[PDB]
Amino acid sequence: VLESTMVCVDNSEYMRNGDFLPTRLQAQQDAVNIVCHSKTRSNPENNVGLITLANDCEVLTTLTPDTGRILSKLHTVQPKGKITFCTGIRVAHLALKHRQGKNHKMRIIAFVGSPVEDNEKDLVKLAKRLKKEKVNVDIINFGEEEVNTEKLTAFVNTLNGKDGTGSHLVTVPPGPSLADALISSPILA
Amino acid sequence: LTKQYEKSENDLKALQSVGQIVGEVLKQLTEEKFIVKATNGPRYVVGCRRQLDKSKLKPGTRVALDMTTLTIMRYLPREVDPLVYNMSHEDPGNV
Amino acid sequence: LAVQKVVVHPLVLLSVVDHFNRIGKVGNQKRVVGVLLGSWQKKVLDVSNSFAVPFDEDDKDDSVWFLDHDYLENMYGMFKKVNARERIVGWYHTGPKLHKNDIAINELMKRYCPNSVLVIIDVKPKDLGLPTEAYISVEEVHDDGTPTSKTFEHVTSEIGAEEAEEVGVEHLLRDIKDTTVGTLSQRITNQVHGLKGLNSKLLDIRSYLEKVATGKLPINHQIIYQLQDVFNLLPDVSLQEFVKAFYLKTNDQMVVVYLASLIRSVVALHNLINNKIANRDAEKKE
Amino acid sequence: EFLHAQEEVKRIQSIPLVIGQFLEAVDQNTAIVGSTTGSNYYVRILSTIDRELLKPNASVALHKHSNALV
Amino acid sequence: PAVDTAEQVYISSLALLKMLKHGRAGVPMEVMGLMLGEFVDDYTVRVIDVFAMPQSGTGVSVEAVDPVFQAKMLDMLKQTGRPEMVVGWYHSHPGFGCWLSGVDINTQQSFEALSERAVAVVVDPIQSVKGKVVIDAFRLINANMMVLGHEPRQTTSNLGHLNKPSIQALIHGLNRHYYSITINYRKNELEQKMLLNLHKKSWMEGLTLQDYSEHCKHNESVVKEMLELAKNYNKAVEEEDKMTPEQLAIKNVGKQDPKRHLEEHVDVLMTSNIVQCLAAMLDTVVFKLI
Ligand SMILES: [Zn+2]
Repeated sequence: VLESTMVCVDNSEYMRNGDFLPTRLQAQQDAVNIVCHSKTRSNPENNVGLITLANDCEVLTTLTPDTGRILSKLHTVQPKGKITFCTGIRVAHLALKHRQGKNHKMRIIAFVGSPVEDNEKDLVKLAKRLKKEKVNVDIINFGEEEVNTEKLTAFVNTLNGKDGTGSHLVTVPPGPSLADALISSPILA
Repeated sequence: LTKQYEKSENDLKALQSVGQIVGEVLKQLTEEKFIVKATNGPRYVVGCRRQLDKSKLKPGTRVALDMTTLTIMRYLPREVDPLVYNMSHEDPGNV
Repeated sequence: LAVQKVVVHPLVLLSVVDHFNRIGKVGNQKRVVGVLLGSWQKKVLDVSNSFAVPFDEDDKDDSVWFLDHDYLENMYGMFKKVNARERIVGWYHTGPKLHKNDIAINELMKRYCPNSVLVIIDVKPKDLGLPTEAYISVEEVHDDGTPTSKTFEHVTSEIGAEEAEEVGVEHLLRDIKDTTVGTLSQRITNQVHGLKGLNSKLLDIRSYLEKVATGKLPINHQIIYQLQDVFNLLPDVSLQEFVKAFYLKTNDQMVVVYLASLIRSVVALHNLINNKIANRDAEKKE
Repeated sequence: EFLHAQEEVKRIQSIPLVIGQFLEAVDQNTAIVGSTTGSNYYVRILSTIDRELLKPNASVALHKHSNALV
Repeated sequence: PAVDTAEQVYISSLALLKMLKHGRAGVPMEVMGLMLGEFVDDYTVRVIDVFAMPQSGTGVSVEAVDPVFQAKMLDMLKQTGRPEMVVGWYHSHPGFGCWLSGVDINTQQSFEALSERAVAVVVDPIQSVKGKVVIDAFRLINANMMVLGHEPRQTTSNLGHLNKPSIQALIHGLNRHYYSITINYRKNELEQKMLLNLHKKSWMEGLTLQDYSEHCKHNESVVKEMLELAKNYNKAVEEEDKMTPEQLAIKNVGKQDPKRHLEEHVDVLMTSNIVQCLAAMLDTVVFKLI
């Protein structure tokens, strides 16, 4: 569909772990290379931009009808700092409000690979704000899902409300590659 | 031929250009006002292009002026007289 | 520092006012942020053009803010193509005062221009001060042992116009700008504006000290150090030496005024002589 | 409006201007000037020109069209 | 539906400065750009903003409009609150009046095919002086309609004939191949107050006292100048008594007037000393130790 997506890639210290072959930083790079490529063929006008989820969020590349520039930026992304998921979505939502074409639909792709260190009340109120602007954030709960499975559960349930599968909370258990589970996930469907 | 089109297209761009009056700078009045004299003609109070250096426009420097506005377009080296050119490029005969 | 003075042209002011108006039309905005373009001459900046860039900030958190830097690069190539001599020299924002996240935005701006200059252009028509307040990011090395931080150092700002830019401004200000007032009246109005400007500056310091006294803000110990120098520099005009020198200098200028007035009166008498001769000659032939 | 009229008459001095030689002042507003084109013209003088600078053999800038002393 | 002579083109304060700045910097190239705005009605054309097209190469003439530059500039301006269509084009005529040449007529026809109400604005940054900018808005006259015996536009008002056409423009096809649209300027209180800050001196300068050493030397030098001028002024009074009314002014050509210079020296000295005295007196109480 004619929608504009932003990938909230994570470069926290936990991205050096080898839980996903070969590295969580390298595994997520293949994940972006496939999900970003999927959004290109769904609609040639689709917009994809990169936002880093380091200690302080940094928009590496805004929305663009280009794929190659996304990966070149991800090549230089090094593991550093702690995740800040609260500000990552808002800074990604802010770029969504200033997209190339306002007829595009809201969509945010988050790579949560470090625990979200916030209260449930703040995470819930973030979902309500995104539901106000019809923003759907797609999150893969890889990495530390053993402790994020509850905080993110309130995130998607509040955003999706009671009807409509606007956002998905696909959670890949550790294994060969999280990208191999993405093509079967509803994110790429 | 692809090269034939390039040469033909180069002529079309070259046709749109207009010749420039050749003069000589006499004195710079202000930062944007110059006194120039035509090679064979009157002296004018003319302006100069912003992009030009304005430091190489010393008095006596040969300049090219726009035909309409007489604005200085560029500074040229000292003109070589064609008779003087033929003097230098004259074959002695390998004697 | 690296900048001695920033010259902001009237085109930038109109562009910033228009930029704030058009985006402010669609949605209420705390401020709008753009990119300043200009040339460098010795150590005085020459901000001459500007373009708008997408920008948004959450009011609650200063950390959340987005600036479309890809738009910033794309628009620069536009202006560089038209005018190659205008390079990125900083950014602007129309917020009435500085923001906490300005030092963060400058870092994003610093990578395109290492000596980036932030100029705050107040859209609201302030009565006394210039609408522009130029700042530069510097490393304030504290002597209290606190770690060095990035602070904005104020750079003197002046509104100057290009010859053609001045031509358009006088066309737009033709009716309201009153040039009939003489030079002497203009200088006295400058002195009145100087008194008003000094008074406003002094009230700002007094307001700051009032809040410090009641505990609204703590003691800075750099302002208080600066304030002691300000009051120490206050000259004693009651000294006999200064009074005699002031009297001696005042009388020196008075005689020159007296001489000029003496010359003026007789020259005026000469004009009256010519007028009466012309009037008498005109009526004699008629 | 007198100041505006004084300001707006200066467009007669816009470059390019042909350079002449001041020869003789016939009256206040008219004079004889020798243009560098080789022709002597009886033209008008702009009222905002300092007549103390109109010395003999003084180079003067003339209007490129009307040859007026500007 | 003949267009009306009372049609007006409204150019904003920002638009006028951009063409003046772009036109002057491009002297003498006929630097062109596009005018953004809105056709409010059949009688008004608003120019909210303009932007300058790049010069492809050398040549003092209007080049072809670059479509990629225009489209992607228009697209990127729409992002920052400028969703304004192109209402015409502007280009500079550095010193030779505001009119349309043969190339300009062809360029305008390209805009006329797309938008029938496109306006060709010509700006003269060289002939423009303070308080009076040499500008004009042109739209082409169709040869088919005028040849058969039809006026290019209807005149239902006096508005369009208030400005007398210049002879330079009439020479170059005015009222024959194109007509002039009267240009009015849209100025608001906000932008007008903002432009008033130009050359506004700082509050520090008003209370700042001039150096007394240079002030006294300037007092010294100018008073010494009046010593010679007064001596020459006496001669001028006797000379003009015995001197014919035909040489009241001719004899003043090429010779300095002592009376005129005496007034200038007096006027210069009176403001120099009065301001210095008043500033010194104001600073005496404003900056006081007590
Ligand atoms: Zn033209």
